[PDB]
Amino acid sequence: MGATKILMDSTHFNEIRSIIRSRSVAWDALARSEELSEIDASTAKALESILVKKNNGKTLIPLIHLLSTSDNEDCKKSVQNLIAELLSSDKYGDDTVKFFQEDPKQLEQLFDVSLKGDFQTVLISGFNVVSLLVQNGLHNVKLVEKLLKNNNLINILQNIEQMDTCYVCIRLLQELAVIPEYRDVIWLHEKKFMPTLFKILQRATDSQLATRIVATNSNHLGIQLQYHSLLLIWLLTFNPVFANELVQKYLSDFLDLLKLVKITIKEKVSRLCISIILQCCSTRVKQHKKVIKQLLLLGNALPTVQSLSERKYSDEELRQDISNLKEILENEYQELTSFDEYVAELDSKLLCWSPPHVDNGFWSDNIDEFKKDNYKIFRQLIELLQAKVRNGDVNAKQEKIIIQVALNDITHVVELLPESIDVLDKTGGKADIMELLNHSDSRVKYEALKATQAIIGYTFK
Amino acid sequence: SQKNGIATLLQAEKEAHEIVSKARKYRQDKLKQAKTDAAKEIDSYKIQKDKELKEF
Amino acid sequence: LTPNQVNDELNKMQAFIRKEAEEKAKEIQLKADQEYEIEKTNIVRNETNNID
Amino acid sequence: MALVQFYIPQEISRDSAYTLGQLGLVQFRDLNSKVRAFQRTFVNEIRRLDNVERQYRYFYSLLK
Repeated sequence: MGATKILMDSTHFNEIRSIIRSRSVAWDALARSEELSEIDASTAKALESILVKKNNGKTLIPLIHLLSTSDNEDCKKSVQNLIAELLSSDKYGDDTVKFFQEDPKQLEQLFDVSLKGDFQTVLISGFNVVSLLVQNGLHNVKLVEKLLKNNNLINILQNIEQMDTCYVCIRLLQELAVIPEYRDVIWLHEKKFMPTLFKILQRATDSQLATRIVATNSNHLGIQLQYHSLLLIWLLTFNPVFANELVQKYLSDFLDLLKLVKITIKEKVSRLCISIILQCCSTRVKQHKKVIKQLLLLGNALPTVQSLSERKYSDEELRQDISNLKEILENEYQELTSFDEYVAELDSKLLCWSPPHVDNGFWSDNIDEFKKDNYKIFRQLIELLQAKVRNGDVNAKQEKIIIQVALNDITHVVELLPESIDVLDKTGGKADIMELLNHSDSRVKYEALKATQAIIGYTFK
Repeated sequence: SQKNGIATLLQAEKEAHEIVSKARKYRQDKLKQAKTDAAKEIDSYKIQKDKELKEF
Repeated sequence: LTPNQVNDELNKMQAFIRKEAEEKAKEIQLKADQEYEIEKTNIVRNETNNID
Repeated sequence: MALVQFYIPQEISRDSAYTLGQLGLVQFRDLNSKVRAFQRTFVNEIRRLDNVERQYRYFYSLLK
């Protein structure tokens, strides 16, 4: 069989094997002074001789015996390593793999030896248990849920300042996630691993690719770390509920994906960032209209996507994801009624620019509709711009957002209809605009100058 | 190894495409599997309904 | 330069090209696990509504 | 370790190599444009050139 083929040729895993193999622990002596019996030591020795050359899983049972009975981390790491070496190779230790797999008992026994002494120990064991679970002849959710709840495996995972630790841990979790059933239990323990997964990704964005560090750059080690994190994510997000839940909790961290796509050339990192967003924007996902607004507006998703479309990546699939995501965000905002959007923002008092909220057409259609008591709705808007400046001052975060928007809306309407000029004068908005030129911030004086020039043009040609 | 290796890198580009294409075709098989095992789940749900009909 | 230096450069490169395709290949069939549940679930549901 | 890709016609390959050596070039391996996916001709790269021309138009515009 040769079980799982990952974590055999993997570099961080090889670094961990050197430490274990460097050290030589004599079983014969331990066994003689008692910590184990002669039969367990004879088997362990014979086991080294099979791996290096020539032709058992019959050997499996005394090694399981040794692991449990001894408490000594050095012998147990050497026994566990040898077991790992066989499990993955299909040149050495095909028979070994079968022996676990037939009888679930030696797996539960192998799970025992997990959560013991040194951090290397917990990795090796975790690697062997994870290899049998993903073979489709056995599965147990309880093992995976249980291993998740624990302190020691999550502590190792949390550290990212040792490449080796993180690399193995994210991979164990993720490999298991491929199989649909785990996705549900893995998500329960999310809140522990998930900020850390986000931290590796952010960490990559900030450190320039123009250099080379050996920790995570454009070299093979870094490329895998980013990939693994994103892959673990993508997998959970495939379920329709989970994806809605992901956006609402992790929002800040989530927006950072757009950034990854931009700095990398790596088709592994980028495809997955765009894809994870595409899944959450999907029709299938509950409250997709909300998530789409949030992404486009805050995260600048639409502008970022449009720029991407010109500079596509060689692989086709990457192109498909760029095109499909681009369509939902854009379609969604414009296809809602113009009158609805305008009334909804003014009433709640929360205003922000949006794709059809800045279009000339939006206003053109909506002017007539306003009239009910001489453009009563427009008049309420001028009243809102007036109110904000006087009450609660100006250059407070909230109140400043509204002013620029309110001023954009009033230019378009005024430039469109000459009758609007009376409305500014009656309400007293015309004076408020003159003050706004003087009121700080570039976007504010910019909008005020546009607001003034539209008014002037109809008074005096 | 200059004029052996270039031929080797040339071969890797064709093999690279091929791994990807074989996974893109595996995907396509998965789609048929979905339509096949679903065609089977409906007529096993028919007899589920026929079972509690002959009981009533 | 030398035959050793180009050889080294050779093992790293064909490794990256090949590994990258294998990792992409995984991503395609990770996505095939999602589409398998999704089409199967749609198709079954449409008919089971009619069966009910 | 910054990726360099360099091209010329073959004949002056030897005299090109040389001038490069003395400036600091290591791990010189001749390839073809085919070998990396990225140095193949795509519609994608022609659009970048069109955008680069837009930059050039906006720079004149501003200098004026």
